[PDB]
Amino acid sequence: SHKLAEANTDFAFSLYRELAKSSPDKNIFFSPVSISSALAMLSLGAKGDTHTQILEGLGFNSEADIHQGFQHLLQTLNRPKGLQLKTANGLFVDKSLKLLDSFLEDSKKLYQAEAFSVDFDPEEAKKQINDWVEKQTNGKIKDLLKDLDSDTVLVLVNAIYFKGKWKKPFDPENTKEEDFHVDEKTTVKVPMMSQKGKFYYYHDDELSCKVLELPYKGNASMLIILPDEGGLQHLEQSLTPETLSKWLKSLTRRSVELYLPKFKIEGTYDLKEVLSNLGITDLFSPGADLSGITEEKLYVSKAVHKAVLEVNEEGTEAAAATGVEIVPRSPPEFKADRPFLFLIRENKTGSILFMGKVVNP
Repeated sequence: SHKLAEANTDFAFSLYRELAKSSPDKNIFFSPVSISSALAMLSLGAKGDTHTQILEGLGFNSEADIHQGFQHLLQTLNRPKGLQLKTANGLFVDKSLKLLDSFLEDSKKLYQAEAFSVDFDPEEAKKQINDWVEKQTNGKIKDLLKDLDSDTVLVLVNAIYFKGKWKKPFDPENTKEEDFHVDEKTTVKVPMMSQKGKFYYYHDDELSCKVLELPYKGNASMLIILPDEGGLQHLEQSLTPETLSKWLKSLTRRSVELYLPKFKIEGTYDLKEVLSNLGITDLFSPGADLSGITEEKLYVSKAVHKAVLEVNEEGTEAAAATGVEIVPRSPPEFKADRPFLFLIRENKTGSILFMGKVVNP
């Protein structure tokens, strides 16, 4: 479990850096465990360099056998206490495509994959897929698939949903609107929540940032990391599993006056591009070896990740979906200002469920 967590966290931060690079002055929000799960499931059916690249890109040794670890992780994530947390894997299969029985069986057993034959009418298939994603995300990820092409014969989706109440909720009567001057012409009124209390906290002098843990009731926490002004690049380039471990071991209980915006953010990413920079290339080319999925020629021509979050006085609600063979869109994100980073972590496994950068202050 610990080794899997290390790999998945290395992936979270490596992916975060690629996202930050490709979307420079922008809010970032994503579920690294969602993406890891989808790719690990896909890897059941990959061979050769296609397979090696996926494993290494995910943070594993090329000869690692990861699937029982993922099975255990996903089973554990799906058994929360005191909060809502669920993740699901779906396979949507055109009736003209024969999947290997081994892939169906392995994905069902190890990834709890739900497999469906979709309709030949692409509008009906789009509704089937989107309705499944809405079901897995309590309606928070809507219209994931916008395009659907009749030649697409396999869609693979991982979804995740989280809703937690703060252990120490904010009193809404202490929330106060502050004028946030986004640019020289634009002012945004931000509701700023506040509370005084004793929280696990650390000032990281080396990375020039403040680290605060906000626990949920039940088995998760949010870790908030506020870089000093001008310290963001150095912080981002220093994010590693070891840094996270350092932070967690270094937190001590301190009296603090906490100001946190009430906010909502979304991220939508073209994953094909991002994953290529982590070395996952063959998967996205006609030469891909996905012969463990089907005998038919298959490769991944498009992939999306979509994630949404709401933080308020009561707690946090977040959801995400990773769609293999779904076209990404590029909606507006973050005009731009000083930011903070955050992680939503599950307690038992240490899994990074979600990570963000909010050009909030």
